[PDB]
Amino acid sequence: EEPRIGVYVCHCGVNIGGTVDCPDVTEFAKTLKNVVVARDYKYMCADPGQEMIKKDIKEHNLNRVVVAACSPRLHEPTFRRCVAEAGLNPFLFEFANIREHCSWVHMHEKEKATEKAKDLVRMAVAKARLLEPLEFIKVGVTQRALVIGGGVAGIQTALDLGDMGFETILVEKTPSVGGRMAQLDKTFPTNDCSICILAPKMVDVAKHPNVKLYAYSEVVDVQGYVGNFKVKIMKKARYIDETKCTGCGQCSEVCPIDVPNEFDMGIGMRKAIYKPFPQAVPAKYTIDKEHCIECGLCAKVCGPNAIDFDQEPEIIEAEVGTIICAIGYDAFDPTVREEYGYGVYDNVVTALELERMINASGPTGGKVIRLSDGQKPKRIAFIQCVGSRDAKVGNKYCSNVCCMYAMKNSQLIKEKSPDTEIDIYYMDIRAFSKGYEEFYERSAKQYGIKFMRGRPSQVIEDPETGNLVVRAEDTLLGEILEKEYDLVVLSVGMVPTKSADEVQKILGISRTPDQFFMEAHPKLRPVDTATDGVYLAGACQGPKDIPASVAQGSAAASRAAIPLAKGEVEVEPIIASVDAEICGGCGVCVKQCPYGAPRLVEKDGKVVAEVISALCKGCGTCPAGCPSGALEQDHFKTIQLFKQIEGMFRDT
Amino acid sequence: EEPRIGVYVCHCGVNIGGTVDCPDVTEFAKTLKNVVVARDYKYMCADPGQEMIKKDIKEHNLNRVVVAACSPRLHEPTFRRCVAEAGLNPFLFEFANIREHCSWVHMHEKEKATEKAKDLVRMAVAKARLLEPLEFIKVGVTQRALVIGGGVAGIQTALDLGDMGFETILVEKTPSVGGRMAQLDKTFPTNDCSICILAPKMVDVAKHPNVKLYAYSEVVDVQGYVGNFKVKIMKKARYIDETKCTGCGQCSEVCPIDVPNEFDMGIGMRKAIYKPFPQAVPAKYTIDKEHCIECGLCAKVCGPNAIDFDQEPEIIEAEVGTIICAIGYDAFDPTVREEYGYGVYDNVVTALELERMINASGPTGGKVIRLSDGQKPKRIAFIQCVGSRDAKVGNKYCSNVCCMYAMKNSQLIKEKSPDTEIDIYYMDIRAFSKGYEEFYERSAKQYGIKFMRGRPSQVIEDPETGNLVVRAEDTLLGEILEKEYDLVVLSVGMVPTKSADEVQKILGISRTPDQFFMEAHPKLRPVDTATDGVYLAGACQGPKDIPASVAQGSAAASRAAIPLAKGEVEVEPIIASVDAEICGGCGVCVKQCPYGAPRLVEKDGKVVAEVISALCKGCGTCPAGCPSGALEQDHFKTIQLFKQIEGMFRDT
Ligand SMILES: Cc1cc2nc3c(=O)[nH]c(=O)nc-3n(C[C@H](O)[C@H](O)[C@H](O)COP(=O)(O)OP(=O)(O)OC[C@H]3O[C@@H](n4cnc5c(N)ncnc54)[C@H](O)[C@@H]3O)c2cc1C
Ligand SMILES: Cc1cc2nc3c(=O)[nH]c(=O)nc-3n(C[C@H](O)[C@H](O)[C@H](O)COP(=O)(O)OP(=O)(O)OC[C@H]3O[C@@H](n4cnc5c(N)ncnc54)[C@H](O)[C@@H]3O)c2cc1C
Ligand code: SF4
Ligand code: SF4
Ligand code: SF4
Ligand code: SF4
Ligand code: SF4
Ligand code: SF4
Ligand code: SF4
Ligand code: SF4
Ligand code: SF4
Ligand code: SF4
Ligand code: SF4
Ligand code: SF4
Ligand SMILES: [Fe+3]
Repeated sequence: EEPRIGVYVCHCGVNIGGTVDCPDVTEFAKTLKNVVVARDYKYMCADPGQEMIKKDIKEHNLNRVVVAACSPRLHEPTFRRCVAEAGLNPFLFEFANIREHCSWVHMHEKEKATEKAKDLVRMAVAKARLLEPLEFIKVGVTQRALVIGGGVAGIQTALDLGDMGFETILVEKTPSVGGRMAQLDKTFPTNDCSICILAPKMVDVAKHPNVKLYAYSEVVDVQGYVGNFKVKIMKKARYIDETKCTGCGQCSEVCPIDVPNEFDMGIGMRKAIYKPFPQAVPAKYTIDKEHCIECGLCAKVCGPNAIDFDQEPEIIEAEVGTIICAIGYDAFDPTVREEYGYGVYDNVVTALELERMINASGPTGGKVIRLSDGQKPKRIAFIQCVGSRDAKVGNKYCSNVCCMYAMKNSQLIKEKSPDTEIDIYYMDIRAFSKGYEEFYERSAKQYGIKFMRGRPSQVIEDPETGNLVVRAEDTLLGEILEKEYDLVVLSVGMVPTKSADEVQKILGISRTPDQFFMEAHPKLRPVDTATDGVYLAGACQGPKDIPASVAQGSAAASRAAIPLAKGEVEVEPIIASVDAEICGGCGVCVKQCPYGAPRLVEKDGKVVAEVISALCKGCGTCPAGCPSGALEQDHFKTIQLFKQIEGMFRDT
Repeated sequence: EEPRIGVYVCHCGVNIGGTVDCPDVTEFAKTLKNVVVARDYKYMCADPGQEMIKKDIKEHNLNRVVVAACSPRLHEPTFRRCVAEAGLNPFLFEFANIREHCSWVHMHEKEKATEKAKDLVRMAVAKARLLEPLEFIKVGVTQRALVIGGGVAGIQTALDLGDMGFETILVEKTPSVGGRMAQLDKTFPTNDCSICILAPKMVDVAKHPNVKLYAYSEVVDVQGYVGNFKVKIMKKARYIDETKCTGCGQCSEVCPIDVPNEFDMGIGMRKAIYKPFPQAVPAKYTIDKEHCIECGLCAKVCGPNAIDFDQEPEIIEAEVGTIICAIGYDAFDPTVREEYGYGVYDNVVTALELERMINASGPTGGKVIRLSDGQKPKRIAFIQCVGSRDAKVGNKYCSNVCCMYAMKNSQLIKEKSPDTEIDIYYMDIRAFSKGYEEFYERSAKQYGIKFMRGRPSQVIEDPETGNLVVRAEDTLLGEILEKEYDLVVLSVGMVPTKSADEVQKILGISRTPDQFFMEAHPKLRPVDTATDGVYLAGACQGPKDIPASVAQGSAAASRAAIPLAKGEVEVEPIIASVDAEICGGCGVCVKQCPYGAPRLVEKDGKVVAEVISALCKGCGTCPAGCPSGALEQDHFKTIQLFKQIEGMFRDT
């Protein structure tokens, strides 16, 4: 049968129509071979727009549909479901991107944008003619979830999925769950003890009947697709018998190697054999082989003889249906902003280091003290937006929680020592959520915390006393201030965690300009990724506070529970297949596939290649490399792409 | 059985110990009758502290445990689980608050604070002796959910629950779903049309096999408890047969009565027979009997003969297990800030009215025009924080979205008319989330939008031209500005919706100081309420944007899916019960219960009262009002409270 194409040009209100002359593109589409219906509408994805396509498919007997509008990455599934409801196979639908790829980037070149939209429509129509009906492949869903990261976001996802009755696996990189929330003393805007409220959730997730906790473990490999993921978890060796470990801590006293305690942000010193924090879950000790000298002094003191250097990491193979990435964030390193002197001046600290100094279980015993002489500071300055809203460090985003934690920690210091003078150097006070503006009012009115509108130019240390001078313009007075302080606290921003690169490659997910993980859509899908079966939750998706991370943890559980609850999902049949009559078994395709899908086999007395359909992810590398043309990727066949290329210059 | 009490005095590091002499309180606890074990520890909620109680329950055969520490509102579940793990019934545990109620508020009166701690311990020990072992009530869960409000948040909850396989009911007050998002033209920070994200979701929810949509309907009654709610939905009469209606709108072109369109904020004119907006769902019409003259002109053009003036509202009785409140918000009415002249000056508009003016399907055809002469403004001023961060109007909170929508609408006006001059009068620019700070940078750098740091004192109209003058101090220059504008846009804040009072009474939920709905906990249960089985999602819980409302919608689906998935939930046994041997059926208790749990019945030939256990919420009002003493609330019995009162002055 000959193609009967329906072309739809969206205006997207004025997003497309305001730059591209949609009525003119619609008239041009009609001049193309096989195009029998062409219409322009304000919103093609809206009810009237979708009903218009369906009605035309039936009335004009269309076997191809072209929608010139937004990106397929946003509404391709939406229009595929729309055409399928009218009886048209979803793979006979073609998208032409004239918004993100045209109207939004050629706003001052309307005529050339209109001509580009015509060519993009002709290219879409050209490929559409040779598109073929493909059967959406129905695949089963393994009734099991995987959560990567055991912070407040990850713990919430696992608890929600576990409570729903779904088997869940929670992998935590460090020896304990809890994340950065465990490092905080209190939490704004209620000033609740962070661990005193998080600990119950850590306890709950550790003994949940539907949650398998793998602490001090890392996901080293993920293979497959939605509902059929095959994951490899490396249970790292603590070199201490897990079951015989009491958690008393007497073998550390003899260890001669001092390692900076990561949990205390480098202020504290721990041994090669240790426990992250006193309320850690699971409560067990670990040996760090990156700094261990293997002298065996700890083993002599240890009664249980739990210490075993011959311990080997275990690779656990698990099958899951959905994966939730909740690996969190890291604090920005302010060494780069040299004018502030971090790493040079002893009394210049970050806010996360202050959290630890303020924390009762911290290295200073909950006492805020100068690192140069151990004395309590009488005057403190907070410097906002350090590593945020700054093009010089490549971080042009708002870290979201720094205004609030600076005001919170200032209240905690005033509670401990009311005589302390505290000044906050800011640009904008961002107290945007429930009880936040009130917290800001309270900080000034009740605690006497002072606010200076002006981003400091530099910090100068007095080498004789260790005191610091903050140079900044009080923009509200139009005068330069040069106030002296005993301690300067840099309100550092949030950056993706160090392991984010490793996790990105394993899950096959993208990043946003801020370097955090990319959600499928900022409003249509805040916790989904463009990779089916992979979701996000917490700070790893972008800078945010606890309730936002907790809500995202719950949102991810719901979204990841949909495929599990359904028990069946549909996958794109854009896979490679070999034409046995043309393949002479050259073997070029075999090594090109990273999944090992194409394999040489015997057929009709001779050798030929054959693709294991289930192992093909549909990249199109082996068909591109096939020298005989026997290998072809459905939906991206060479002939289809060839006509698309012709479509840019002429009607084919 | 004789009470064997274990008393534990927490130091909370120095939070309690630094004011209260804990060792002295422990010595005093030992002098009380039945106290077998008394110990003081740094952190009672920590692993060593919890294990110390468990070990003592076993080794000293305790049948009562008293913990003198912080608030039960913080660690009551924690210590309940701790004692239950040692075999002790959780209702034989008593909490004494010596931190929030003593050490933290009597810091300068240590001696009196220690004597207060001793009395609080004696009061706890006194009640503890008469505490009894109790068991939780297990109840079934109806496999069905109810969502109130069909905005982006409510639609997301219903779609997620439906996709999970749970039957869901979505009740929408107005004739169409979509909410305030439907009124917006574009949406920050992507500047997508609001329709781009919302319409497909509206279409999906309207034809979902697991979602029953009741548009133009309201919940009039809710009875029961978690997993056993009995709801009454009033399907308001549209006076049109929905199944016969096509939604063509031939009727609207004939109707002679003009009613102000509520959807366009009074700026638009609709007919008696109307459709809220062109992309409305369901695509059906509605007759407003408040303004219909019943001429029957619309019925003559209606082909399928759907119009029926004899339509009566239907009361639908439905049984649900969980309820999600997503009723949204209303825009603040700026008439009260009289210095700005809203409702007095024709060219002073709200931001929500501007959304309708800018919208292509709006009353002005997407043209921003002055309401005094219909001309397009060349100079526009945006006034931030109108009805927010203001004690004079009783709204001391940040409305969260006004900074971003002002910058977004300014970008949109610049796109339609680049010659337009736009100034934004602000205090703090709150662009706190992903891509928000970048959107703010873009507004100034790309669109040339100007920012004036200064909250305007007043707006003065020129009665002769209709132009407005904005009086404000440019705080960054220390000079007073008196710039003239063609249009002044008030960036109005968010307030709870008008129906919020009705919904609050029906669901039995609380409100936070901002008047929005109260979540169970700000940090860990952001979408739950203290009322089991009732959840929140969207702007009705607090001012927030679409990404946050969508994530909350998904978070609520997950949380509301837990009881449904479990199929069984537990209810607290701290309920009222009647002692049949003492009750002579006086009937005083019956009308005191707002849930109607206590009921009169015939037993052994005589009248006696009986409480329906599942219906009791545990307030203790009817036992307090019982004149015979037959009615008692377990855990708060009169004898228990009597001993507690004695405990303040003496032992026992
Ligand atoms: C100084 C400061 C003060 C703050 N104060 C407050 C406050 O008062 N109130 C508030 O609400 N918020 C505050 N915040 C924000 C708060 O820290 C975050 O909201 C919160 O930690 C988010 O939790 P998360 O689970 O998403 O990530 P995280 O807390 O960082 O946890 C991530 C977890 O994943 C693990 N992980 C990382 N990589 C891997 C991997 N490859 N495999 C397995 N596991 C991995 C980590 O070890 C960690 O346990 C503050 C932030 C800072 C920096
Ligand atoms: C001028 C303006 C511009 C904005 N611009 C943006 C933007 O660009 N980007 C962005 O992200 N956010 C923006 N916002 C915020 C955005 O409007 C909200 O985030 C969003 O509408 C919240 O969705 P919701 O469902 O929670 O509330 P709503 O949109 O208000 O939905 C509530 C729904 O419940 C229904 N309802 C009410 N009462 C009852 C009842 N008793 N029974 C049944 N149903 C009921 C209502 O009719 C309504 O349909 C803007 C807000 C304003 C005022
Ligand atoms: S390794 Fe031995 S000494 Fe160290 S905590 Fe474990 S049991 Fe105690
Ligand atoms: S063997 Fe390793 S952990 Fe043990 S004492 Fe020596 S360096 Fe420390
Ligand atoms: S939240 Fe406050 S301190 Fe943090 S980057 Fe944004 S404006 Fe700066
Ligand atoms: S590359 Fe082409 S010809 Fe060679 S073995 Fe593979 S399918 Fe056959
Ligand atoms: S197209 Fe070829 S190389 Fe790519 S995943 Fe499929 S079989 Fe492997
Ligand atoms: S039990 Fe309460 S008072 Fe004692 S350490 Fe814990 S939080 Fe602080
Ligand atoms: S989202 Fe796509 S189809 Fe919908 S109105 Fe915007 S451009 Fe058109
Ligand atoms: S009531 Fe009749 S005329 Fe009006 S839209 Fe419905 S079908 Fe058309
Ligand atoms: S009968 Fe009512 S709805 Fe119909 S045209 Fe007359 S006023 Fe309008
Ligand atoms: S978001 Fe902006 S305009 Fe709105 S109340 Fe907060 S600071 Fe004021
Ligand atoms: S008030 Fe007391 S005595 Fe009277 S009916 Fe109720 S339980 Fe019986
Ligand atoms: S104690 Fe309160 S809720 Fe319970 S039966 Fe009596 S009045 Fe009703
Ligand atoms: Fe505690």
